[PDB]
Amino acid sequence: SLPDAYWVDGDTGLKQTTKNIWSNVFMTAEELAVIVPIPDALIADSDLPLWDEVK
Amino acid sequence: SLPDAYWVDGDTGLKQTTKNIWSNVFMTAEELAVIVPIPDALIADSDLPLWDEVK
Repeated sequence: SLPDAYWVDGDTGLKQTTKNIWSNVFMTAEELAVIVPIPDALIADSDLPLWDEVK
Repeated sequence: SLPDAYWVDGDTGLKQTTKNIWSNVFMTAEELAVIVPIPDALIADSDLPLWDEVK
């Protein structure tokens, strides 16, 4: 919020009051993940280096 | 106001007379003001310099 101001009615006009306000804002971390399983025989027999190719 | 001039009817016609006017304009000062009240407890408790924030 923001404060006000007001016009005074003459040399002895009664002055007025105001207030300011604040609030909170947030951020939340979340997780994503996956698994890729491979037979150890297929890792050895392949000429393509499958771990470096899936990364 | 502005003065006149007049065409004169021949070599020996009577010349006429004219005059100016002036007046006044005014500007008046007026007041705007406000009050911000805060408890002594909040000025001590809070870590924000709370009078310097509202100015």
